Amino acid sequence: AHSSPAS
Amino acid sequence: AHSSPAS
Amino acid sequence: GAMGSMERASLIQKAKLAEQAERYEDMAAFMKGAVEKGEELSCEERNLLSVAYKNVVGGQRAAWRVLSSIEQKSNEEGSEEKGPEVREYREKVETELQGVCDTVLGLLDSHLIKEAGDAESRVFYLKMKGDYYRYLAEVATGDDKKRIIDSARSAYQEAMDISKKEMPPTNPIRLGLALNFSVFHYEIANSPEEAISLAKTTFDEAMADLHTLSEDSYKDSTLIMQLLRDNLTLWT
Amino acid sequence: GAMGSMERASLIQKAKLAEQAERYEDMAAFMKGAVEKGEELSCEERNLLSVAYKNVVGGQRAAWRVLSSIEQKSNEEGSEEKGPEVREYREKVETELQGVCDTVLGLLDSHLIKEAGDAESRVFYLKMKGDYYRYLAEVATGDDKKRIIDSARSAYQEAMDISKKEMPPTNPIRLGLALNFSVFHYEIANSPEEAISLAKTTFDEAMADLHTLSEDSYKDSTLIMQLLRDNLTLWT
Ligand SMILES: [Ca+2]
Ligand SMILES: [Ca+2]
Ligand SMILES: [Cl-]
Ligand SMILES: [Cl-]
Ligand SMILES: [Cl-]
Ligand SMILES: [Cl-]
Ligand code: NA
Ligand code: NA
Ligand code: NA
Ligand code: NA
Ligand code: NA
Ligand code: NA
Repeated sequence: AHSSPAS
Repeated sequence: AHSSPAS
Repeated sequence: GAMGSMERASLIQKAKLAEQAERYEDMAAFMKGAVEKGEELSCEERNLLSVAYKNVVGGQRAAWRVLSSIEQKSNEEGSEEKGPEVREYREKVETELQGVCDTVLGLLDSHLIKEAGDAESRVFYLKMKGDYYRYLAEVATGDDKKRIIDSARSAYQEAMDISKKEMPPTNPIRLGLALNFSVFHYEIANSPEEAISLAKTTFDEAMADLHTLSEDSYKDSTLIMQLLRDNLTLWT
Repeated sequence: GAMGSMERASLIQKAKLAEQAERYEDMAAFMKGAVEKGEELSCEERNLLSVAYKNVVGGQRAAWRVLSSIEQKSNEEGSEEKGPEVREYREKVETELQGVCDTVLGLLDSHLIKEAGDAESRVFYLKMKGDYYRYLAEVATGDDKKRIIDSARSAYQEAMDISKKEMPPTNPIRLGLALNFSVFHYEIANSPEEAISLAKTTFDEAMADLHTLSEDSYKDSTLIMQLLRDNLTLWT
């Protein structure tokens, strides 16, 4: 699963 | 320039 | 305390150079040094902190997964005994990973979270706390596995409660928090239905708020929404 | 000497695990430990040594180039003064890179080269000596720049003399040596015509010997020949 990128 | 890869 | 003699502004400047050079261990050390100066972090500085340790732990997690897969294959039937080396080296990587996670959690506890009063900072740090307990949970197996999982859940839940009260549904921090809490449910908490419900509700509520955004904010929000959709496509 | 308590075979096993996990700093430390056991290295072990430090220094070289480019842009006309930070951090990376190069050269000098009697091992280590003096030369600027360059040239030349006497023109070590000596001429020694002549003669002499090879050896030799052609295409 994908988790959040840094912005 | 390209230099040698490791084998 | 090797960064104690360097100015805060110089540490931030060098963190940005390290990022350009893809030197993320350096970047993390610079940003740890900046945090330890004791002043609150700006939005940009919080991002730098997150980028640095995301990339450090990201490399460790990927290595740990390679080694764990080798270790598991070594313990099947018909597998030759190769000695303790695979286990030892997996443990070495695992211990270094736990040490990075502990370092981040220590910065959050001393004293980033307690000084964060604005919703954007408080949610950012509580999400980070959940994330790094989640990384600890990925490798946990013993008596504290359950308490590590509950520590992640508790941090994510406090962040969710604040974000829902204080942030619009399209806010990229709120979106990335929900994305990660959904992954926590699916991969850590054995709750795939909770993961799917959270991802779908988050996506739908952001969709209905996109009309309020500028083009630049729209681009930021839809980027994270696409990751939610990608996960739903993987999970359903 | 942190690897002094680990068995040689365990160090080699763990170097191979580190390679699979893309943990090249670990891999280099394991292979340094294996070298320091004092026994000669096999062909496979020499390759592991080379892979580990190639990737460590490769990351440092790429970072140094990013930082040097920023530093040079900071010293143009119309550039704002940003303080000493760029220079300082470039120096930090440069010093770490020099330390890795010094470590490799120290292993070769104590005592890999002196114990290497076979052409394949002696040429491999002398090429490595040239390579790591070449990396030092890429960042050198002061009183010792000329002696570093001459140290690289001398190592490469002794390796060439042996390889031409003792190895067929298609041997991949001989080919990679000539490739790298040609890059040395072009990028370090300000001798582009020597670089081009060497690459073309090396390529032509290998071409005329391919008919002697098995399919697997043919694949190994033509891989390095294509890099020679790629450089000639870049340089002419
Ligand atoms: Ca505050
Ligand atoms: Ca010997
Ligand atoms: Cl180990
Ligand atoms: Cl759950
Ligand atoms: Cl520095
Ligand atoms: Cl020359
Ligand atoms: Na200060
Ligand atoms: Na073993
Ligand atoms: Na608000
Ligand atoms: Na032994
Ligand atoms: Na400055
Ligand atoms: Na021979």
